[PDB]
Amino acid sequence: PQITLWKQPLVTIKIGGQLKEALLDTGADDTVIEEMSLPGRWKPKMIGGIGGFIKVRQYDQIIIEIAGHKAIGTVLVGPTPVNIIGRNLLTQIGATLNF
Amino acid sequence: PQITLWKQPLVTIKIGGQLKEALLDTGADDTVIEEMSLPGRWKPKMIGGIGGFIKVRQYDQIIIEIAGHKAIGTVLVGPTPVNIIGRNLLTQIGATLNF
Ligand SMILES: COc1ccc(S(=O)(=O)N(CC(C)C)C[C@@H](O)[C@H](Cc2ccccc2)NC(=O)O[C@H]2CO[C@H]3O[C@@H]4OCC[C@@H]4[C@H]32)cc1
Repeated sequence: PQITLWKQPLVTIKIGGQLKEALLDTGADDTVIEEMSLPGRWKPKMIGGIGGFIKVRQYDQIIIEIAGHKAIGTVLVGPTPVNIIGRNLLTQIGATLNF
Repeated sequence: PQITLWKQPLVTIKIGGQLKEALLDTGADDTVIEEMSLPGRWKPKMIGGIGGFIKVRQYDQIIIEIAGHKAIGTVLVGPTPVNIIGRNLLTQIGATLNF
């Protein structure tokens, strides 16, 4: 699709058997989801933005379906105020910014 | 142009006659720029990101060029980790997300 930016570009995602709403975020290197369980090993990470850093769990090789399009990559899980789909998965669904 | 997301979507902006680098950020409602001097009066705003909140100065109707495209609108100035062009100005330059 073509998504305009008059309002937040929120989409439905499927991750870990769950549906969630998430923001398509070109300013995010990484994908960050609110607390949930994921399979496999993880390792700790600090990620930071406006207001500082938060501690997250890094899970690799997670399959996500984003607005209908499947992708695999790393997902960070922790106390983010907004589920954000970052560039590591935006690339995989072929998303671009056009103007 | 068409901007892919394999690398950060950094562009050159011009504000106050000066060139700066900034991130095109569809996950940002507002444009936030590192400390600089802007003309006129400002109003207070608190903005909230991943790691909590920062206080910024809101300047309205500021002339800014983004990747060669002219915009005039609200710029927030404060202790942001990077210069962010948010949706208030992405919509002025006609940006969309496409996949
Ligand atoms: C109302 O107006 C606003 C309100 C909030 C924000 S924001 O900067 O907090 N943010 C909102 C979003 C979290 C809901 C915009 C994001 O695009 C920021 C934009 C951002 C970029 C860099 C640093 C600070 C902020 N990105 C971000 O937090 O990315 C995280 C995840 O991946 C990592 O990549 C980034 O680069 C490495 C660190 C960050 C990490 C901007 C304008």
